[PDB]
Amino acid sequence: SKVPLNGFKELSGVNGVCKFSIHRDFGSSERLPSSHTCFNQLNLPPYESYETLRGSLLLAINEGH
Amino acid sequence: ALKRIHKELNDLARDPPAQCSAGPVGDDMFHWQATIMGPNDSPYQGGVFFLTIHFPTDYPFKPPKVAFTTRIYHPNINSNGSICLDILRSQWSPALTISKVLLSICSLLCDPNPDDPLVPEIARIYKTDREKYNRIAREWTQKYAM
Amino acid sequence: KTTFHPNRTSGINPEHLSFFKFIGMIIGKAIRDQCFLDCHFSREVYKNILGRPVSLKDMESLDPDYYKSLVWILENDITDIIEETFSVETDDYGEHKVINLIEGGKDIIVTEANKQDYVKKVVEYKLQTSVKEQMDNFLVGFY
Amino acid sequence: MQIFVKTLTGKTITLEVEPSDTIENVKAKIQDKEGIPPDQQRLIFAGKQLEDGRTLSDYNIQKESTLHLVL
Amino acid sequence: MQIFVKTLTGKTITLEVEPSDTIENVKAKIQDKEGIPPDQQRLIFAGKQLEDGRTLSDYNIQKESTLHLVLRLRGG
Repeated sequence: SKVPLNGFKELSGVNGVCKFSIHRDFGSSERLPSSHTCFNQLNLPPYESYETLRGSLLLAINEGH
Repeated sequence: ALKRIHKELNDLARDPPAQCSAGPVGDDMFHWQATIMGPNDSPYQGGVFFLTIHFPTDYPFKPPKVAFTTRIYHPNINSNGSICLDILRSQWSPALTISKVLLSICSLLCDPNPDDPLVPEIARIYKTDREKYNRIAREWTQKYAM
Repeated sequence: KTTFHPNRTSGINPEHLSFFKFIGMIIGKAIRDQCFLDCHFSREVYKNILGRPVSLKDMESLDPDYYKSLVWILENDITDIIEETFSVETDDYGEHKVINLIEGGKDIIVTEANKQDYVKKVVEYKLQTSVKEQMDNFLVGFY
Repeated sequence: MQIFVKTLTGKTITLEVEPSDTIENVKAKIQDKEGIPPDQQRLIFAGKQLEDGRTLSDYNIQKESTLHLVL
Repeated sequence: MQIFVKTLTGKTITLEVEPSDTIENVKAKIQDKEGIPPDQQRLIFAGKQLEDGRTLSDYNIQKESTLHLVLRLRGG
């Protein structure tokens, strides 16, 4: 939950510096967005509506904890 | 910790359960190079892939770092060579050994895991476009496995 | 990377105790001044400044995976897999050194009959003894 | 440990102190040994004046450290 | 020949030195890259502090040698 000292340009992963990356996912739109913390990777489905995307992201982040 | 690494090297050179050949390089026991043969009944068959392993100084208390030096076409393997593997990330235990992780890598190559992909494009291609996945994997193996 | 813990090798600079005390007073002033600091400290520092004893739970924050291996050694099995002894090997700026957790720690071999004390000594040395003087200066500066 | 205090022309005196001891305690010990009040004592180490509110470890003062007393 | 200088956790840098040059030359060459003045840089090797007057030959320095860099804690 801590941003890098310098900022988001200092994002680091297992292999070293790695900036936040968002990758399209063609799976079923009902699929909850997935993430890989080892590379700050976020696989996101192309939600048609902003409300649906917000709900899915909220569900993902809340279920993470 | 060097004794554990020596034991693992002796075991690998004695009876390596996995279809692979790995050993230290540059006179350093903490840096290793490994070769994984292409499993049969798969487009990777007939191809050998090269991997680089870095052993943490706290081994076996810390998982080894594994990267795919050889370019491969796999949903769960990054193009740059990064890998996703639970046993090396959160499930690592001191009881685990280099041979065990090599066997796990060989299996993952045998059965991909589209459910947790590092490249959604390849995952979708494999799931719904098996012919394209097989063809592209064969081409990549021919180009960068031999 | 965001959070830091005091460095064992701070002894290279003779003035490190005074600088730790200065860090303590500046942190105290920041708390008084209500100026938030993006810096973070390992759980050991917070527990010690609050006076609570430090245990493997603090070790979890510093070395999550390594703490997992330690707890697995202690409880999840009977270990007896590594020939580690009651000593710690370190590389201080190219100089290889060995520090004995207990008297004669180098020779005594770690076993299931002495793992419970081995892990306790390891964590105590890592968190408290290795930083005793520096953390005491930090605490007196803060208070 | 012990430290030594030397004047410009006088002899050298020995004071048993600890890192937590403040320079005020050092001046008090100097007064007890010689009678000079703290206000009349100026302490220098490594060419730097020593303040009352700080301690020995602050200025990197260790065992057998030599200080200069100026009145 | 070439030598390597590394910080506690930062990157590593390479200098082009020779045995005869004093540690002053090494500190100056470090300065051109990072900018730390020589008076502030503390250079260590094999766990023993170095000195400006001596040189690489005095410290039996050789090829592909790694030194450790620290920033001075001025006392006052």
